[PDB]
Amino acid sequence: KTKEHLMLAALETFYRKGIARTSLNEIAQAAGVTRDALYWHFKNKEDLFDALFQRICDDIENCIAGGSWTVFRHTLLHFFERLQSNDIHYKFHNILFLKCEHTEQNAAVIAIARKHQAIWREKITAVLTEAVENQDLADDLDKETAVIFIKSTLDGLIWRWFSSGESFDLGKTAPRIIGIMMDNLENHPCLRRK
Amino acid sequence: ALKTKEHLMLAALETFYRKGIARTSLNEIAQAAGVTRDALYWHFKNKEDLFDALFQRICDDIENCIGSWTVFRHTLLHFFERLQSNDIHYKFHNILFLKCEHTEQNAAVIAIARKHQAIWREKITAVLTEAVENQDLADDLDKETAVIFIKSTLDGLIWRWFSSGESFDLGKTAPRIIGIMMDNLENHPCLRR
Repeated sequence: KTKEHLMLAALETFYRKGIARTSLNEIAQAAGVTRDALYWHFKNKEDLFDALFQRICDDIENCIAGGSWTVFRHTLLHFFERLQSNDIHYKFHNILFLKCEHTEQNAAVIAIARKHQAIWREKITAVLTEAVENQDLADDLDKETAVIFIKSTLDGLIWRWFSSGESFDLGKTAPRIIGIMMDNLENHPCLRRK
Repeated sequence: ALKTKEHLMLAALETFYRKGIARTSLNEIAQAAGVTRDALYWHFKNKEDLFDALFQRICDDIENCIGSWTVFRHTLLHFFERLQSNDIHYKFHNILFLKCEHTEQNAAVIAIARKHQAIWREKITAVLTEAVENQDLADDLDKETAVIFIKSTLDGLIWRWFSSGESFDLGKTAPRIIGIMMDNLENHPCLRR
């Protein structure tokens, strides 16, 4: 896993300079290896970022591994918890929201982040579908809008926290926001596929 | 005078949109404006000045579009409507959320964005203040958490819309995100003290 030393060098350089302004060179340097050594494991700055994204998901699943709806709750609380206690999770999301501009110069990286978004949307859809089946959520729940509503809510909190310089207690705020979101998903008529 | 400042301002908005704020240079803006470096400097010394003025143009449009709780609802609906129909608003917020990295190289511009967040917090705290007094909201209301709630809700919808490459119908989506948000403010227990 000389890959991890490399992934961390990138994660560390992305955090400091932002993705667009970091080159494989500096990443190789920061990692103390050669360009060819790096290239052998990662052919791009985009693959490194891709690897980080994947590492982040792996962690989330390894942790998730009564009622799937109730476990979704903990998974969400557990996410904001480590978003603040885990360094790799803190830096990665900070980079994603605050240091990854949507310029043509970054299109490749943005395409990568785009497939991962798709991955989470699919995963949220599965949670919703299962919650319905187990009757934790109403049968006429508008799943399409629910997913958008869920991502919107969580992304909003993350953006708000990082963008304000962490000017508010995430440990106390997230639970509240999560409880309101899940209550809305269970009871609010606006989220019904009426 | 005001028309020339407006030409330079929109020229900056255009190049910020095209390649982000960090990469945009005063020369590039000047070239895009067709003016000279000195002429641009005459109205705006730096990028943070163009950006700050861009912020004001936006804050002026929301305000010069004017129960306090009902107006507030209308202000939010209007806001998302023009994020779709108004070119200045579409790009400014797109730049704010997707092309304004928080690096040491943009510290000055972020500083500006931060003073504007502070006022928005202010505007909203006052809206919440009349609401409780006019009984549109409970005395029980946790104003501090409420403001964060309001900002994170709106910011998520915006980021979500821009990030997804506008993959969903903002006109259909925003009225409901706002509707749910307002119901929460009024009735949810987790927003109380």
